[PDB]
Amino acid sequence: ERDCRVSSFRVKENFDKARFSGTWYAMAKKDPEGLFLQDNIVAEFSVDETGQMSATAKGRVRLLNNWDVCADMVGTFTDTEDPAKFKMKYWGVASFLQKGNDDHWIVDTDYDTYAVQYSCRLLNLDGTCADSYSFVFSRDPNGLPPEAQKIVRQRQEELCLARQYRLIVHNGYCDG
Amino acid sequence: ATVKLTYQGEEKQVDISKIKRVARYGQNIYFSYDEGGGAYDYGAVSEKDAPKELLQMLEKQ
Ligand SMILES: O=C(O)c1ccccc1NC(=O)N1CCC(c2ccccc2C(F)(F)F)CC1
Ligand SMILES: [Zn+2]
Ligand SMILES: [Zn+2]
Ligand SMILES: [Zn+2]
Repeated sequence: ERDCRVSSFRVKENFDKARFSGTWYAMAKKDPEGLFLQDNIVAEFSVDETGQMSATAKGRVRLLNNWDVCADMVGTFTDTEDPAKFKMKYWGVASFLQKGNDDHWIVDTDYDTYAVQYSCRLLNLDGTCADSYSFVFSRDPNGLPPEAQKIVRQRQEELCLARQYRLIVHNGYCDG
Repeated sequence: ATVKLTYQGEEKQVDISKIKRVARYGQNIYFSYDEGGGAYDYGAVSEKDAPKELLQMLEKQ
């Protein structure tokens, strides 16, 4: 928790792409600088015959104070020496035109209840992160059991993001 | 009169006259016919490729 260099962060041991697959609901988020999905954020992870992992991400986007839309993005993950650290190329589909390439770290998960994700986009010279985003994912769209909640809080502190997350809803805006 | 623009991911003939919502978002301009703002009812074009009549509508605010 006191060493805040991105290099010193533990990630998920022996991360298993296949057990991670399926639907993950974002329950809380820590925003990066700039534009970002707002809420109703749902990610679907998949593993193909090759073992290459993929995901879709859907959520609400606020174009104007009076104009909310939904946006879909697809991401393709390139493996690293670390089974939990990926490089994710992503792009919007249909008429969502945002795209990019981010580090994508699975900081921890039990695959059945919760996951903590993390992406440092820009590092300070001293190795701490100057621009990051992070999701708390749950298999349950509405909440986490208290056991999971305790672990998540620990991981947020380890990321030096304690108290920097916002809870985000799932109210059907993009899936009904 | 109309312009070739992508709308809900499909190439459409868009009458810019009838656009009721327009916004700059990142490097792109998003637009919709719909006053009700249906969640997926929108198209988009890059700022650099945007027809001038669309930019005019955007900038008049
Ligand atoms: O990145 C931008 O420039 C941007 C601009 C406007 C609006 C949203 C934006 N970006 C995001 O919201 N996100 C969160 C989702 C993330 C993604 C995409 C596809 C598959 C999985 C994931 C995963 F990382 F969440 F798993 C991509 C970055
Ligand atoms: Zn551990
Ligand atoms: Zn529940
Ligand atoms: Zn739903």
